[PDB]
Amino acid sequence: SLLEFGKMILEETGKLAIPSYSSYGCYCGWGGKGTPKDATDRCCFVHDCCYGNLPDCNPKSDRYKYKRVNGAIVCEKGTSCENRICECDKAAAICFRQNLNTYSKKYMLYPDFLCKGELKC
Amino acid sequence: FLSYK
Repeated sequence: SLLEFGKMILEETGKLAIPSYSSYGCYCGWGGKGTPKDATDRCCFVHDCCYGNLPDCNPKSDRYKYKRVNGAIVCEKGTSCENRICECDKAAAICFRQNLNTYSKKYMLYPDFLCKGELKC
Repeated sequence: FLSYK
């Protein structure tokens, strides 16, 4: 859920996912259309596609557990869903971290009306 | 305990 994902984002980026990444570009939020604004936004686009490939799960709601071994996030075995959701979140949190050098404040509080056109996963 | 999307 947003609880676990938010925790990873803070640990990896040092920034509170909300409000830092909850209104970023076209894909970091609830939106889901248009061309991603930058690398960070693409991380969210990819995260959405990952979640979109978990039809048999409830990404945003399902709770899962994870640990950190040797400074890295480790998704332990739970239900198939918990494991997959964890992996989607892990990949995105790290993606955010890897691209912090191009995180742009100008893309915060981005209005969805500027985002249109379905982009294929 | 804090990410959307």
